[PDB]
Amino acid sequence: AEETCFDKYTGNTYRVGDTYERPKDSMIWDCTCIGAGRGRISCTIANRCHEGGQSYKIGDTWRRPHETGGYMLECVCLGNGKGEWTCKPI
Amino acid sequence: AEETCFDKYTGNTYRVGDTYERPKDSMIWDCTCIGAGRGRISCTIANRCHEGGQSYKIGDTWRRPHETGGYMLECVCLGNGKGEWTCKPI
Repeated sequence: AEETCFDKYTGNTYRVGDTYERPKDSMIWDCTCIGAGRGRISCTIANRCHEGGQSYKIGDTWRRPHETGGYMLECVCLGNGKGEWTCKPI
Repeated sequence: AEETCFDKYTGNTYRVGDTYERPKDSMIWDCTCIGAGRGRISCTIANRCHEGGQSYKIGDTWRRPHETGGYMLECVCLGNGKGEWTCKPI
């Protein structure tokens, strides 16, 4: 037995030092059972986009051909706690 | 008139280039109306704690006397999209 945290969103009990993914509201948070005597959990959310094997900061842009269309796209990383991006024709 | 975004959480319309705060689920997201031809909004959330005039990364710790109790506290920055921290006596 070790000190634990209980995550009401995954429904699981973790031991202090465990790290895990918490699906919440169509996001994935990256969490750690800290404990701190009180079952305290620390979670971070990604503020970056991952597209086509590249990583982008929020506000970064990139251009690429559409994969079946062949017309150029300009894309921007939005983030929104989901690694969301948007592309449009150029 | 300029191109706009509509934020369903604040209920406001923004013009492209506007930045604002979006209260959502007891958090504050920092948003920008990007537009990108389609009313696209980009939002970031803080993964840091601000306590006693200091800034802390998630997982940072600090010690301080309790402000009315005078006993030592050990604190840790949890984050959780809220700049949340926890303290206990030491």
